[PDB]
Amino acid sequence: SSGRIIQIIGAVIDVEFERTSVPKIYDALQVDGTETTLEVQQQLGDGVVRTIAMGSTEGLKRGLTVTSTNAPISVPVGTATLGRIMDVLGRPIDEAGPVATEERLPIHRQAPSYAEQAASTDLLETGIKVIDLLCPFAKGGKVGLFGGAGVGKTVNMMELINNIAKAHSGLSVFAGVGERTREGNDFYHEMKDSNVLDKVAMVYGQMNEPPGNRLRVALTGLTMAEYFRDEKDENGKGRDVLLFVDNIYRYTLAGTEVSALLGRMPSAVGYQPTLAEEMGVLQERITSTKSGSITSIQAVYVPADDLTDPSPATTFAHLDATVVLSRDIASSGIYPAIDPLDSTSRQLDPLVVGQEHYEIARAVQNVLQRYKELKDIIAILGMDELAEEDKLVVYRARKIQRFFSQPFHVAEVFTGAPGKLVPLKETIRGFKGLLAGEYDHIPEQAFYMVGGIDEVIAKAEKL
Amino acid sequence: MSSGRIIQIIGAVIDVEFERTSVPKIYDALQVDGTETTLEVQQQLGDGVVRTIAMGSTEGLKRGLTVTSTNAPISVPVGTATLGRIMDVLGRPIDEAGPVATEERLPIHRQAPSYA
Amino acid sequence: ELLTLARPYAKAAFAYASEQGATDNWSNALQVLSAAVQDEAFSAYLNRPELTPAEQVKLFAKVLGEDQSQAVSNFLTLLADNDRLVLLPEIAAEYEQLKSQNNNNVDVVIESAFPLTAEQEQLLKSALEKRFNSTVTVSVEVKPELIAGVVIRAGDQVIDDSALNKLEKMRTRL
Amino acid sequence: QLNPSEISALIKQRIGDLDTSATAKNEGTIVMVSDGIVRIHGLADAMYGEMIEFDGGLFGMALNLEQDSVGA
Ligand SMILES: Nc1ncnc2c1ncn2[C@@H]1O[C@H](COP(=O)(O)OP(=O)(O)O)[C@@H](O)[C@H]1O
Ligand SMILES: [Mg+2]
Repeated sequence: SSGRIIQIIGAVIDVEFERTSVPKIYDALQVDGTETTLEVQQQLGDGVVRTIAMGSTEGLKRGLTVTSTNAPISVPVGTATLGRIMDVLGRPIDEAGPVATEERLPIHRQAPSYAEQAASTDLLETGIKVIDLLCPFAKGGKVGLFGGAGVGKTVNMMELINNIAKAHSGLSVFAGVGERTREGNDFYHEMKDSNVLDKVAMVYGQMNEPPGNRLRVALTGLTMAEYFRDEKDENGKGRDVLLFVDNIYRYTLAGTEVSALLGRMPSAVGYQPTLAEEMGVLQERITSTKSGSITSIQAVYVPADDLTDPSPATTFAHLDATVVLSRDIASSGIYPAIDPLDSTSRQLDPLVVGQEHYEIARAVQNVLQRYKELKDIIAILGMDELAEEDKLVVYRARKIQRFFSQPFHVAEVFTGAPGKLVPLKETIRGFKGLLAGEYDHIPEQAFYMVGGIDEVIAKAEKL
Repeated sequence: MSSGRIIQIIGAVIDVEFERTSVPKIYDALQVDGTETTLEVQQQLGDGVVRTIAMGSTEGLKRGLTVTSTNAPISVPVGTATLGRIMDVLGRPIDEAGPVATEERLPIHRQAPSYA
Repeated sequence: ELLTLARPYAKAAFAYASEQGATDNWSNALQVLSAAVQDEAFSAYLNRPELTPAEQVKLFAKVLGEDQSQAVSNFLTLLADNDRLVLLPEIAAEYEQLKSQNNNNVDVVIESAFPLTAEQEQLLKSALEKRFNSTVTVSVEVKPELIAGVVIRAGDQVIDDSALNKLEKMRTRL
Repeated sequence: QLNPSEISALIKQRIGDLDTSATAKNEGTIVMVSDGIVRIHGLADAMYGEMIEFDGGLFGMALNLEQDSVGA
């Protein structure tokens, strides 16, 4: 049969059905007079369910009849979604017409079992000096870009897309979760200005929408990616799939906004008691299985520049390589603002990257750590109280900090200098020399915003 | 009728129940019959109940005590007769020099001057 | 939650009725009041914000007609002051359960796959008397969903011999 | 006899003023007032976030549409 609305508190409607025809936990309901779509969350009993709204709740009465669909949210999948912009419910919003596919898949699904867990370590060279040297990526592993507000997560993500996706032979999915609409338009027109629009599928539930949209939006984005992964063409192999998510933190934030309305006691700070579980259920579907591989890049917001906050502190355990941006480094003019002492990766061990690379990375981190420890004495006392080795370490550490700066291909709008793409061998050779002391006679201003080590010498000679 | 009775006392917070037609406005000042004690209305809890803050000590007050209303906020004496005197919040002389000689009163809760 | 809040009112009502020897009158009055408060229009006219508790009690007296007394009026007045009028049906259910328990009478429901005749019902009634009650109030219910067998429900106790055998065997198979 | 009992109730209580003429779906009655927030009773057709006008010419914004009361 059909039910009727009895409460409307913000984004949390609740409906009363007959005692026999109550819907399941994640069924989808449709308000008769309007286009609002409801998703059941709880089942309060006595023929009452408590749902959330996939749209604006302005102008909804009490007593409007509601009909059920007896099925979860279903989105289209396949090749017909390539080069299309889609919303939460998988309806085209680029005004190119309806999608030409018939396939459907529910957006709520269990994670792959432990038996089907294929983990590989095949290096991936991104052409960024600090990323390659300190926290290498692995084809098929999950990456995260932690950082505050305005330290350059999005620019780094758009750089990694440029260095990989353009040369990538395989599909992709970009899922914006609560971000600037301007950025989505810019990305769409950038892909369409190039000819790689036929290799991406885009899902945009953005920052101007009710929490219902921002909540169940990443699920559609990776529902498409799951189908792209688990697909086989006859006389063909599985297709490598990229997956880019923007501010997965907004996914939990949109769950916090509707927490109290669902009738739950608040957790430690203000978060819902089910933070860890509702993050794990999402994060466990992104892995790569025996058939197909999903390379994932995720920007993760950090509230109030606090890496201890429950959500960023809960996200760390779900990633292979963690790149942590710092506001101090960005305010110091160094771009990218990647913190060399917090960036880690499971791929940085001698048996994967080789002995030489591992030794260079560890030596660089040791030098930076000792400089960080000396930074307090040289403030109260002078630079001249230290021994000669400590002064040499301070100079080398400042040069190292400068040398991690690099002009990106996509950042030339802000500054103007053309971008550079540094191979791994050049980075290793430059840092080996810089640690050996060969470049003690180069002023530290020559290591700033340059590519390989040859540009440093050229700039020093020009000075 | 304006008269009502006390139904609850918790420290300095006193509840009063009026009949459902005569609930007084917020910030009205109530006088307790038989004593000297002024209550200020803070919020209306519905069903004729009103929650008030007492201006003074509440000891010796018991439930079921009749309370009368003034239909206006706390009023204080103003004019040139107030010069050189000491007054409490309710506008009464505490300098032990006789009653205030003026007749003009004003409510202490009024709107701030407008933009114009 | 609702059942929890109805314990003292139901117990007091039953104690008073038993001590006054008028349990039947209270049972009828409570059923009538539960049906009245269950109604939508009457409840809407009852929860009007202008009504004092005396008005609600008088309205209940008018709708109840006869069978009213000072006892029921006082009970309704006490309920109205604490605003517990909405939970009358739970009070009625608790009162009926207590009255049945005091009379050593338990209710049973026999659900089968075919309609039953008199002799089977009498045989089952005699069999259930080994639970040592005064009487069983057998309410038979046909279910074509079942295939064969009878399931009897007495309070929270159920006895099953029907197609649930199939599910029990299925679980053991897998 | 339960439904006949309901009909008997409908007979004894005649119509109940037609429930005060359906209580005029677009009507209400202030119940609670506190710190600039009020609760209204009986706005059956109150749509979420609409302007409610009181008796003095003021206006309000409906925030909560609960089962029996409307916050503002
Ligand atoms: N690689 C870079 N080099 C120099 N300046 C940068 C770089 N990336 C970003 N900036 C600047 O720093 C800010 C980065 O913000 P943006 O990448 O757009 O998103 P987010 O708010 O997630 O940090 C922008 O003002 C950008 O111009
Ligand atoms: Mg940002």
